[PDB]
Amino acid sequence: SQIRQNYSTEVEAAVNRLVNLYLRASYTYLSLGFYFDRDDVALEGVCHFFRELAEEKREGAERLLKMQNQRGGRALFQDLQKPSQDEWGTTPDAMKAAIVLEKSLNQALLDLHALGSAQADPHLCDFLESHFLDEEVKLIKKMGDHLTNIQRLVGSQAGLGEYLFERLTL
Amino acid sequence: SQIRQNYSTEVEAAVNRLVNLYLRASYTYLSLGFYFDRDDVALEGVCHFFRELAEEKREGAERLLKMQNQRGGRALFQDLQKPSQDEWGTTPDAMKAAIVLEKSLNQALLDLHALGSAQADPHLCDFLESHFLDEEVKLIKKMGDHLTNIQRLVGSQAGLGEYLFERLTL
Amino acid sequence: SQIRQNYSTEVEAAVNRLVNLYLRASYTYLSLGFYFDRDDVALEGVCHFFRELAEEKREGAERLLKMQNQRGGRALFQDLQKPSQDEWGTTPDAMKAAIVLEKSLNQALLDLHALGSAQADPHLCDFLESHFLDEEVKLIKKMGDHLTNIQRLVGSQAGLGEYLFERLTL
Amino acid sequence: SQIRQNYSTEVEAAVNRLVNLYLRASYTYLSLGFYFDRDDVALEGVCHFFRELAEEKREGAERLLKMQNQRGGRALFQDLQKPSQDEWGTTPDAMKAAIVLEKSLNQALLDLHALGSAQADPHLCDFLESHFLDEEVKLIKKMGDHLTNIQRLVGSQAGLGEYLFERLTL
Repeated sequence: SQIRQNYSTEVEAAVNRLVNLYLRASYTYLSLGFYFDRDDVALEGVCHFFRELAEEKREGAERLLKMQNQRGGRALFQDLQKPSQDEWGTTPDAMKAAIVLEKSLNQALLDLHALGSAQADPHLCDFLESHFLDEEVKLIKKMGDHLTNIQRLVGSQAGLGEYLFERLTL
Repeated sequence: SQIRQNYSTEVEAAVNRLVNLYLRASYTYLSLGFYFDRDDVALEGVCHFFRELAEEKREGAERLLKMQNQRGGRALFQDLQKPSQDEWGTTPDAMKAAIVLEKSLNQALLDLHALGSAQADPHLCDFLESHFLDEEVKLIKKMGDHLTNIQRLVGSQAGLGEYLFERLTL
Repeated sequence: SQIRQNYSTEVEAAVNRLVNLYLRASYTYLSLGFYFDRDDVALEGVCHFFRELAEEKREGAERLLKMQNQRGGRALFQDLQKPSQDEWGTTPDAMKAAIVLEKSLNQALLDLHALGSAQADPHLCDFLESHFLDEEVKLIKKMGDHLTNIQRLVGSQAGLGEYLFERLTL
Repeated sequence: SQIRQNYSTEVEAAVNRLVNLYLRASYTYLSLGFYFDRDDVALEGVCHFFRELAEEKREGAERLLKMQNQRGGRALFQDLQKPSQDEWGTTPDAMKAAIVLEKSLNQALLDLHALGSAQADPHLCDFLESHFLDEEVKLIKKMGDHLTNIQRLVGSQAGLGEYLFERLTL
């Protein structure tokens, strides 16, 4: 309360939820990464792609937690739900799941921004714009590009297509 | 449609128009630059000033086109109207025309921002602020400074004033 | 008129037309480049190839404009017609369109050279030979090579062929 | 006669005349340069400009003489006529005289090229194009630029205009 200024309880709570969403996405990417590292899947390029995203999402959560404290809010942690799947199929299946996941994070950021706008919290709005919004847009475009390329390949010859993509793109 | 999210058809269309405006300004500056390179005009400093702006405006158009694709919109190109004049008069005449042109681009950016705000598109709003708005303000101030200096000189002795400005300022 | 010497009004006008043709080719390549940058097309190698040609054609137009002024002629700008297509199909379709475009520029250069010869303007003839003719021949050969390679690939397996070409040649 | 091949006696003679024209232009520029070095004229920038041209024209004559021997022709030297004037007036007067002189050299080059074309001597034609034609065009444009600038200055205030041009342009 000593430093808190123009920071609504509604934004404070939403921020805590967003932290949980980012940590859950990070957990999800950790599962995806290790699945492609399995000897009966063995696509190193995909394993690395997803393991790098797990780190990025974790870093996003830490940035939000730092902001929470900077504004005088209080971080509250909740249980982290296990990933939705235990096995992730093939490369196209995995990339599709990732795009859906990212679109859900992006929507949560947009909703939080709308809330900040309604509450008249310009610091929050700038923070999201400067560290999250552009990052999400660029990432989603990249995934879209990948999906297109994977689909053009696995339409031709599945096994061969997955290998070429992992070797030449990732 | 695979990556498109929170990107209205109204903004998509406005973006395409803005691209056309930037390319037309670039074409205009190309004409201005080469006019001052004429043997019967011969003011190298002015030629370079305008040719550098032609490049800047072209780069602005390319940045908008990249953004269009990043958001999942589709670029549509239209004819580019020739510059409004074939001959540009003297330095003060040319600088006045340039300021008018820039103010028109600035207004188009402001209108697009207002549209993005009404549509609740925070990525668009940040993109304009971060890459266009400040750039325009700084450029317009510079042109204003130039105009003031050129006018103080050509009020004294026209031919002599134009030469001194080109030699000592540009 | 002070510096103008042995520079016919017929060549002066033809030069202005050629400038318009080069700027239109540049505009065309800009459209081609951004089309391959679309998330539902996504062939970075092709995007870069065409975007590099847009720059080359623009530079050709600027070289002609500089020459115009050096000879004492006057540059006159016209509207730039939008590219002939909004969507460019697949890699082979795009490369075919590009070859047709280049052959048309090459013919315009040849016609201008013939005009210069008829007018007895050796400076013009050398200028074209030294900066345009060899450049066009080398470029057209390269495109021919590409077409042959793309066709040998997409005859086998289309999607797979386009990906391999973009990854291994471009 | 041992090495001579496809080298007409008409071109051989014309080459000898051209050598005389270049040496005479060099002599003319030497006079112009030293005139501006006079204590009662004293414009160092102009002195240097003309003295540099005297060297360039001399080098042009030596290049022609080397070519003459390379083709198996025989150099024949004639008297060199003194410059047309002993005193050169002011900067604008001198620059005007120089432009007239250059246009006369350029015409002689064009006439020689026409002769080479009629004689079907492609080596001569390339030699002129590669070492003289573009050089003349660029130089004449520069002089045109200077004249324009000098005239805009001396229209304002003569003495002051000549000084500024010499200080800021040359």
